Amino acid sequence: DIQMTQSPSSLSASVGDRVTITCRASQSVSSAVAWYQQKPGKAPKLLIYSASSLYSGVPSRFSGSGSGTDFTLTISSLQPEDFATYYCQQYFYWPITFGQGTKVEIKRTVAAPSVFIFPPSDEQLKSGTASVVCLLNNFYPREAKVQWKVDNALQAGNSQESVTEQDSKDSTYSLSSTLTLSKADYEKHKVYACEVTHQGLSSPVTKSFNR
Amino acid sequence: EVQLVESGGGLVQPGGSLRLSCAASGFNVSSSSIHWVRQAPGKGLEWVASISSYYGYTSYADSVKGRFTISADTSKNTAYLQMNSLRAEDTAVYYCARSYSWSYAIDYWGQGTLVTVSSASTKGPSVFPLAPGTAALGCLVKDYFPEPVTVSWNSGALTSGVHTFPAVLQSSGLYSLSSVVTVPSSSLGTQTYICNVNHKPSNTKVDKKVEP
Amino acid sequence: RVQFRVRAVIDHLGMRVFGVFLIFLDIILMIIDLSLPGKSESSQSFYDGMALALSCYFMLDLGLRIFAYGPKNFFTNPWEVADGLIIVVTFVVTIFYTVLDEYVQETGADGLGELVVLARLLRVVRLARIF
Ligand SMILES: CCCCCCCCCCCC[N+](C)(C)[O-]
Ligand SMILES: [Cl-]
Ligand SMILES: [Mg+2]
Repeated sequence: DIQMTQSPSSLSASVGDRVTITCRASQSVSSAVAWYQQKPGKAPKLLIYSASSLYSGVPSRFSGSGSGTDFTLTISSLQPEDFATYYCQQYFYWPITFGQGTKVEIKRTVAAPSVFIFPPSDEQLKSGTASVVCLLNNFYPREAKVQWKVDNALQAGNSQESVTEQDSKDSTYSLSSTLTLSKADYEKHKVYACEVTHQGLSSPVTKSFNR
Repeated sequence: EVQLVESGGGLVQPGGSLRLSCAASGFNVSSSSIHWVRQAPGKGLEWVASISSYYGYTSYADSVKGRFTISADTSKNTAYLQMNSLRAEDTAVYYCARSYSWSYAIDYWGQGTLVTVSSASTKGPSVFPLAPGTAALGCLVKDYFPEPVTVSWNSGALTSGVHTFPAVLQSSGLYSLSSVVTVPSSSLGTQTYICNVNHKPSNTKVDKKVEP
Repeated sequence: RVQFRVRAVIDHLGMRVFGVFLIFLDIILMIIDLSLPGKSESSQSFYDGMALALSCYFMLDLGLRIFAYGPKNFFTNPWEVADGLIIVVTFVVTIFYTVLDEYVQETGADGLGELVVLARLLRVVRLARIF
């Protein structure tokens, strides 16, 4: 069957930049290629069909080209709302195939997180387990290190992170880290701290509490 | 106007069956092509099946040949996908989509429907407060299956500053996630903040007043 | 009318049927084309070639049934303008399938697969047109 080999699998460019995304078809599919954009947890929308026809209502910054079996989506003045994943498809032969996707991230200016920490509620502790949550709010770039410290003891293996998808207006990320303990262990100790490392902080920040 | 409304999704045991449904408005199934395309959580788009009633023409992906059947009731302007012998690899958001006919680009997709294939069983979630210039507060939504939950704040009245996080699969086998919002510090004590968790797979609706 | 003489008499004996047998040929060549699995680029070119040629022919035959009869008298009978329009559509599809690709993005047309099937059907309707 037909493969659509698409690259890069992800890229990061600034507002105003011209990005190029490529899709090679394993054999001629003529001009039956289409490009779709999909924002996170949404249905794809169509941008281009027949390789290079702009679909009605789509901003003309988006264009398509054919060269033999090489297809190119060009976004020629990247806007911050263009954060999405872009999929090429061929629909000439069957089955219909898609490329693995390009995940476009918008490069913006450095911004340090704001850091919050939250102790476990009474509610939860009255059930045998204690979750402590460290929040990093609205920052860029996405690289960030969170370490948990219990009474200066560096905590490994017992926390989990989740990052939001990149904002579509101001291009930032938020992140949570959850330390999870048994009521028993949470009672054994006093000082609960998360240290956050990031490029917009000139040295790591700690938020802590006691109890 | 063109709309495609999928329903029929949800949780189902391996070996089991489901029947997705797609309701069309703004064009006619009977002369158009309807497709079902799916997306395994975290992955790409896999085409699954198509029908162009006008030609008595349907078609299937190999991963699905034999187990799934696509069809249209041209008088309800609706399409269906019958899914039998579900396996775990079939877990996905299943999108209904249309094109003018079978050799024309797909030009519109529904928001899709979540099919989860698993032996494991619906558990609704526990909900805890993350109690608190600018101040941060939130809800920890914890120990639930399957995805997904639906947090809003003050019955969706509050949206600005709100971040709900991707659920995280705990090693237990259940999900938890948090939802946080940032608000002015002056408003704690005067303004009331509630988070409306909602887990349709369990008919669970929980509301936590969070406060200092 | 100065040339309409020598042409309109050349379009008989034996172009009457050769042209028709050439239509049968065309459909046959297509059925073989569609029946042979997995033919190479080179075999494909070869069969695409024969399809185009046979189409170029039908195209000339029609810049003669117009040069020879004259724009207005052929064109009066719109019945023949169907069979003429038909020729032209298929020639356009074939020229693109066999040679002018991969310039077709430039046409901005979509529905390429059904265009093709159409033009294949049209070749048959050509005999159907013939009483
Ligand atoms: C309006 C002009 C468009 C007519 C084009 C007809 C479709 C051309 C199909 C080309 C298929 C070529 N190939 C090598 C993939 O088989
Ligand atoms: Cl634009
Ligand atoms: Mg956001």
